[PDB]
Amino acid sequence: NSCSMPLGMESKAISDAQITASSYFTNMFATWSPSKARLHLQGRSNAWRPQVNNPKEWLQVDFQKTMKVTGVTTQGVKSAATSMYVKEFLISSSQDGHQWTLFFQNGKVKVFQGNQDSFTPVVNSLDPPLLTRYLRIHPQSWVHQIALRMEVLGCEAQ
Repeated sequence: NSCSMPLGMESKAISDAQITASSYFTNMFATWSPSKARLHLQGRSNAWRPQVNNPKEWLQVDFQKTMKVTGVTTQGVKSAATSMYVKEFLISSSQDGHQWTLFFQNGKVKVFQGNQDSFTPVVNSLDPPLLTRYLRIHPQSWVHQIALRMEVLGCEAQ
């Protein structure tokens, strides 16, 4: 129970450089960049959104070391009056950036059940816990548009 602390998305101990994505939506007034994918961030473009909405987009955190990951927390966003949130997602991970592993639950790729609105954070436990350096989230279903603010829960790999 001693390995459930936020690893730094909300606090910015995970720096902007550490968060990347397949793509992200940007125009003259908005940058829905990967580094906006931070739990409870407020503002005009306060979430990651991919450039196009499709099930092959992804958001990635690089912890810059191997960490013990025991949960992921996700949250949608509101763009003015429009609610946008991910309902279902997959996770993949890597210790070196070369070899990736899809997150399985007892022999089957786990489909995580995510958000049901644009504001409530949903915590998804990872059992078994992940010892990883890169963590990728793969949205599979969503309401209106893909949008993510997140936190990673865990501890150092000691």
